[PDB]
Amino acid sequence: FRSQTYNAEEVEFTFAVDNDGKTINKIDIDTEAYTENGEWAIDFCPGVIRRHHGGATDGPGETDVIYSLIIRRKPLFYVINIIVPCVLISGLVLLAYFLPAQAGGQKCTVSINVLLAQTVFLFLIAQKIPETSLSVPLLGRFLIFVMVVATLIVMNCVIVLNVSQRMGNALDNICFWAALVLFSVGSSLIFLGAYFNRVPDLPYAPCIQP
Amino acid sequence: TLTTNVWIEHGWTDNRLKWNAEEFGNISVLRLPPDMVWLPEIVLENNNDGSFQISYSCNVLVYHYGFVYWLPPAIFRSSCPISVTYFPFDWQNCSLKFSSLKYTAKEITLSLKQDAKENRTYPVEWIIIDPEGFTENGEWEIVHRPARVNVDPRAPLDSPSRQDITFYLIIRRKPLFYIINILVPCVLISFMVNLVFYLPADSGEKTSVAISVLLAQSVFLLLISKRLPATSMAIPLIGKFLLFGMVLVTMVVVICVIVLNIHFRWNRVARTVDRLCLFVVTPVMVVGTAWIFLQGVYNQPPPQPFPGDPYSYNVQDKRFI
Amino acid sequence: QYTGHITWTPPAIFKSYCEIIVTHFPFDEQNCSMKLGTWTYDGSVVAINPESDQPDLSNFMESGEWVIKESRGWKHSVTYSCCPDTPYLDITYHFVMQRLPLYFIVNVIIPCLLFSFLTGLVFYLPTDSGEKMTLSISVLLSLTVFLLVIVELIPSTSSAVPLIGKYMLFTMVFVIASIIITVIVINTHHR
Amino acid sequence: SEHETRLVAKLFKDYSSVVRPVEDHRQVVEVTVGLQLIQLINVDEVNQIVTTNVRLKQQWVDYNLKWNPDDYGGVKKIHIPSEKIWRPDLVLYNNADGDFAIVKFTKVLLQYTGHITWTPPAIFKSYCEIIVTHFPFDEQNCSMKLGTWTYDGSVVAINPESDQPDLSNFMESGEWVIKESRGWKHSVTYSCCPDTPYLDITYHFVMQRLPLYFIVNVIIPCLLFSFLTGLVFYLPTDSGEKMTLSISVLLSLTVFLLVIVELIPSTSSAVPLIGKYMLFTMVFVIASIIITVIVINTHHWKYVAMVMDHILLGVFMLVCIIGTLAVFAGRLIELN
Amino acid sequence: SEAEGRLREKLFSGYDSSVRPAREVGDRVRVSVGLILAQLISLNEKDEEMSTKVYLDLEWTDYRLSWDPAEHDGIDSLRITAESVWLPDVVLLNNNDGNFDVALDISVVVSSDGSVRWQPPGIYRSSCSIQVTYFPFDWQNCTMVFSSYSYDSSEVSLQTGLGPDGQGHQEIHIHEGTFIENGQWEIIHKPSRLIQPPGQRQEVIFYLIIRRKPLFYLVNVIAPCILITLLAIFVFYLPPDAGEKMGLSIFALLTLTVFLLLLADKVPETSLSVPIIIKYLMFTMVLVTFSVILSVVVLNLHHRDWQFVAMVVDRLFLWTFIIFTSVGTLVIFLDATYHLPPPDPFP
Ligand SMILES: *[C@@H]1O[C@H](CO)[C@@H](O[C@@H]2O[C@H](CO)[C@@H](O[C@@H]3O[C@H](CO[C@H]4O[C@H](CO)[C@@H](O)[C@H](O[C@H]5O[C@H](CO)[C@@H](O)[C@H](O)[C@@H]5O)[C@@H]4O)[C@@H](O)[C@H](O[C@H]4O[C@H](CO)[C@@H](O)[C@H](O)[C@@H]4O)[C@@H]3O)[C@H](O)[C@H]2NC(C)=O)[C@H](O)[C@H]1NC(C)=O
Ligand SMILES: *[C@@H]1O[C@H](CO)[C@@H](O[C@@H]2O[C@H](CO)[C@@H](O[C@@H]3O[C@H](CO)[C@@H](O)[C@H](O)[C@@H]3O)[C@H](O)[C@H]2NC(C)=O)[C@H](O)[C@H]1NC(C)=O
Ligand SMILES: *[C@@H]1O[C@H](CO)[C@@H](O)[C@H](O)[C@H]1NC(C)=O
Repeated sequence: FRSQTYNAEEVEFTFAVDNDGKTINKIDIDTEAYTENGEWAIDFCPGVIRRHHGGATDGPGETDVIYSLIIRRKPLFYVINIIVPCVLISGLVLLAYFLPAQAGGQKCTVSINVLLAQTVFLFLIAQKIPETSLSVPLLGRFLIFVMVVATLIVMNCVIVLNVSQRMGNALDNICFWAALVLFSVGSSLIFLGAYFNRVPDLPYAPCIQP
Repeated sequence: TLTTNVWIEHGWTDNRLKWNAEEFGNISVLRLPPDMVWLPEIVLENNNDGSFQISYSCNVLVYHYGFVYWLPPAIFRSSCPISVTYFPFDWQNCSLKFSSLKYTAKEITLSLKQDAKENRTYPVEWIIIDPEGFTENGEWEIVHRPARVNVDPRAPLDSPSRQDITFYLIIRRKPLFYIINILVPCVLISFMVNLVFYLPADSGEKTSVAISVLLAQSVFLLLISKRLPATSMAIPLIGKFLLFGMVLVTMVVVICVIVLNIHFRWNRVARTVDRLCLFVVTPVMVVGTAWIFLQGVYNQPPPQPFPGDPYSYNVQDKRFI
Repeated sequence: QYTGHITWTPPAIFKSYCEIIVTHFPFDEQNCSMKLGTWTYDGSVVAINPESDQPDLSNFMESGEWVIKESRGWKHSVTYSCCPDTPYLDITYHFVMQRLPLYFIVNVIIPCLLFSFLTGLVFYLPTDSGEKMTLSISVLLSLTVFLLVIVELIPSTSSAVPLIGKYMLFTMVFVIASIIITVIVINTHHR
Repeated sequence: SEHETRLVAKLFKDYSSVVRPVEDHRQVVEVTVGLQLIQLINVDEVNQIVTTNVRLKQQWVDYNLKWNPDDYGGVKKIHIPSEKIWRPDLVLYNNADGDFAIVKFTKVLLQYTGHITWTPPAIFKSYCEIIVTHFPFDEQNCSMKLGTWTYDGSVVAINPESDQPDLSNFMESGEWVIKESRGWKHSVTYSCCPDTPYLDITYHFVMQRLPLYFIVNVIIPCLLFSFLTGLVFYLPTDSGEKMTLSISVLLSLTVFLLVIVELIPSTSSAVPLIGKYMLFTMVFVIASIIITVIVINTHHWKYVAMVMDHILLGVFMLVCIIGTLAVFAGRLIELN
Repeated sequence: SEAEGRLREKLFSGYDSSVRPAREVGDRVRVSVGLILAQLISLNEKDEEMSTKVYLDLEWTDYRLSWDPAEHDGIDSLRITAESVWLPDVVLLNNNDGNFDVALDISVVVSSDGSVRWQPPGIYRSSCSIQVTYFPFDWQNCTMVFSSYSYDSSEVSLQTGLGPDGQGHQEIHIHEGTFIENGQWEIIHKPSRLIQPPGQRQEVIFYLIIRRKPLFYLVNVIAPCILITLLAIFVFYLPPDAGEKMGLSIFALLTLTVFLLLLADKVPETSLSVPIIIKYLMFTMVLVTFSVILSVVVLNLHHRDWQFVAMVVDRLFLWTFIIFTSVGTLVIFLDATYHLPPPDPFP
């Protein structure tokens, strides 16, 4: 917030003072009527008054009030409708190894059809995520990792079938364990970053009192 | 809806605004707010959204001999009824129709601007376009751009609907995007069904392939039906091709089912029916595909903008008085 | 100010027309311009002078998809055959913006690469597996489904074929040829 | 016309629209407020916004706008532009993202007694908490808190015209039925000011969804996929198509999930009941795939695998029916 | 224009555009309302909203605006900006977006006897109840309700405008060589009526009865569903040994689901009734589900003389499914075809 017309030597801001005499240096929200948003929650809302000079030679002073809404996503919708389906779909890939390595076996069939389902999920996710390139989302990284791993399982099953149709069970077992360990560790590492990078503890008072 | 950025060059004479320049320090031109002078109040009649008037009220230039010149820029969204028949190789006959609602044909007369060469005047019967500054649209090319003053003899002379000036944009679609992203994939996937007959019956995938191609055609039909209006007066050429292709894919599914029902009863009979139906359906597919697509490929706007009028309405064809 | 000096700093939202070049998409650089001038006054009654050689980027909020590589304003004066004496003046600002390609690398390039890889792998798969045809058909279907994303992300401009669009068409043709060749090989093995 | 021209000229020669239309500044202007609901335009569960078409009738007496009818040929009422007179500044306190106040300044009917009736139209985008848990069979209590923004109850008192909103001109909504409606006036007190009350009128409407559409377009396909899920255990292993069937049913459910997301609200406040049912069906298909893989591995013991198939077919079909009933029958009974 | 300027200055001396032109206190201003349809812009079944571009044709007498032309240089009519005269606040009552007023206040024409004629353009989005039941073969009956927002029937009296012959041409006017025809809707009946109140206001209601041209939905939806149904039929002719019966049937279901995703972008969202095309989609999905179930039954018989029993059961299922499919589709198509726009706008 700033005055459009007047510089800092003409109009100056101060925060209002509550009936206790304490300055309300933050966004004010009334607990008894405020309805939370269906997607986001408000954690902190500090206000600061800033002063600078617009003229590089210390010309006329400028001033503004900046309020920092720290808001947090509610992930439940994405967990239920996106994350859990994608995780279980990607878990279905591992069952390709248990399937027989002989005619009638559908190892590659299952793997590629699961990848096609993951591609439909790719469409669904691409509908939601913004197109900015400053960073790659956790969900996008997980999706890409899943698709890569699925292609690797397809390659491994093709190799197993080529060897069988010329060790099949041993290769199937070792590749199954390798893929399971790799998938579990990769998914855990991808998701865990959101735990450490959750909304930090901050010196500000909470925006909504208990 | 056609959205265009245009500059509408008005000119008229107002003898109340004459002056001798030498009496006023050789001022030969004056710039005035349009709210000060009388205006002919011309509007885009066939607009689509209720924006009848010009967007930016810039100054009028009044010259000492009484000529009032105005060049208001405007963004217009006109109603252009689409013809989908040969899509994507289609061309559209859009127009902008300008008239006055405040004044009828008895109070103001609409006419086209006259230019001059070798002291011979000729009317400007076309849309002006900068030959070097004009950035072409990414999907449409302007083929003709005539202008006509229209007068309706059956309308009352004291009604505003009697006279108007219509500028026509005959525009051609650039098909390369749709060829690359739609036409070639769809045609190749459709032709893939011709290999369904060739695949051995023991493979156990012929119906799978055929139905998967039907699914792909369904996806393309979804996309195209999203991209085109649901006009019922005609079927788009790509739509006709998709319908014909889906019909043939259904028929190939039927034939494959018959062949497999024979095979598992006979194997030589099944193979012979496969090959015969291949040699029947594949050339029929090719001929139908060519008959469809060539009808659009040779689709072009006529060489004259108005059929039955030999005039070209073109810059090199200056119709001197 | 008492000297008669007026400073006016109106905000505006400009939607300028820019000739987008799509050939190198997504790694493209766009030179986009803003031609400003007095509409009705000519250079003999109002002269406009650029404040500085460059636009002021001090308050520029950084964009999430384009980086401004450079910017520059040039004043131009043009002469016309009506009028030997009166110039017409404009100031054309321009900005060279470079796209950040990472989003399109993630969401478009990698799926196409994976589909190409699968279309390659389908040839190491034995004929006796019977998965060949199912594999190639599934890859074709997945590519067709992803085409519904591609046509949304790729610009529909027919001015030129985008490089990513050329790669998409290459992948499509490669899958089609792989299917045809798989059919040929299957028929050969059953001979 | 001549009489009415004279009357309007004489009424507004020295009228001030700034100050309240009382004779004595200690008097309270009493405004009667009536809400007529013409059409319930939209309910947005995602953004929690209710869009309604209303007429907001306001009635009050302006002390300075009296006249004697016999002075003006028997003119007993006139219509005047509402911009000329003082008006109460009713504001929609829970405005979401529309206009806070009236913006269509229609004509005011003025009677010789000074009684003014104003009936401006408005579109209200009110904010209300949406409870999506039972969706689509849910009902919403959504309200419109109206009050004077800058006048307190000691200078302008607002009174509801009737204890219920006017629904005589209400157009029937195609997706929501107004179960009931009611207007309550409230008078809050604050610790600054024992004397001056602050007044509002909160209208509220309890509206119920008509779920049929979501039954046909969402629930029925999901039910069909759930029913087709267990059918794989009836399919013999010798066919080899068990995996093909299960995987292709999974794929069709995944494609229909796009339609579901396009149709159902993407709210994160709670999972809608149809969202529960969709996730249940997805998990059920995935489990059926796992069980099919286990049965195939067992068969490659044949009699054991067949008996397992016969048991699991019944188990899965019973789980399907039980889940469908536990989802929908309870809420149907509540509606019954 | 000396005479026009002087006459114009004369007429508006002491005029008040806010006061209606009733000479006596009990007098009513008669207003003729006519409508010219320039373009039926669209009909939206999701919003239940019809968008039209129209010219109103409002006529009334303002006694204050009469003059003797022989005195004022023979000027027999005058064109005046509409803001400067009294206008009836005729508005579209049943508008859907809160836009009551005309799009542009063009000038009125005043005759020397005081007849004022005003033909303002309007873009309107009226609400229109949609007969979803027979979509896409449906016809709709949309209304535009024009009335004064302020004045009672004791102050302004509405009536339908006459035709060029002076007949009671109570219709929407449509010039053949000017009307912008709509690619999906055909105008059939276009009457108008004056509605008397049961403090009360009259209304003029103009009716557009419009028929949907069904060719697009026939080509893009109905024919694909017929083809899918035929494939679901021929599923039963594929022998069990082919090993593609599940593949074929479930991929048919998937294609049907894709066409459902297609149609869901088009159908009305209201739940007052089920579209006949939606009924057809649900019926086809049920048919595909039954084809899957019966194919699984046949396969369960085959894998157990059991092959001959399975083949006979497959033949029986083929014929029974043929019968059920034909009955259902025939009933659906007959019901969709026999629904037709009525010969009378007020049956
Ligand atoms: C793009 O789209 C535009 C439309 O916006 C197309 O323009 C149209 O082109 C066609 C063909 O060139 C035009 O048809 C001709 O139009 C003239 C108009 O003359 C006018 O003035 C006459 C008096 O001088 C008057 O008689 C005319 O009235 C005619 O039409 C009415 C309506 O049916 C009829 O009642 C009358 O009796 C007249 O026939 C009209 O006001 C007209 O004179 C031409 O008629 C001759 O030719 C036809 C044969 O086509 C014949 O039947 C007639 O007897 C007569 O010999 C003819 O109709 C049309 O008017 C144009 N519309 C415009 C400009 O708005 C344009 O062609 C498109 N370009 C493309 C597709 O490239
Ligand atoms: C299109 O819809 C309008 C309403 O939106 C229909 O108008 C209605 O028509 C019916 C039948 O003519 C009218 O009923 C009449 O009632 C009187 C009084 O009881 C009776 O004397 C008549 O015999 C008749 O039954 C009804 O009042 C009228 N409503 C309105 C508002 O005009 C119109 O008929 C519909 N058109 C079609 C083709 O269905
Ligand atoms: C106008 O132009 C003429 C010719 O150039 C010149 O003599 C004269 O001084 C100018 N000034 C005025 C005021 O006329």
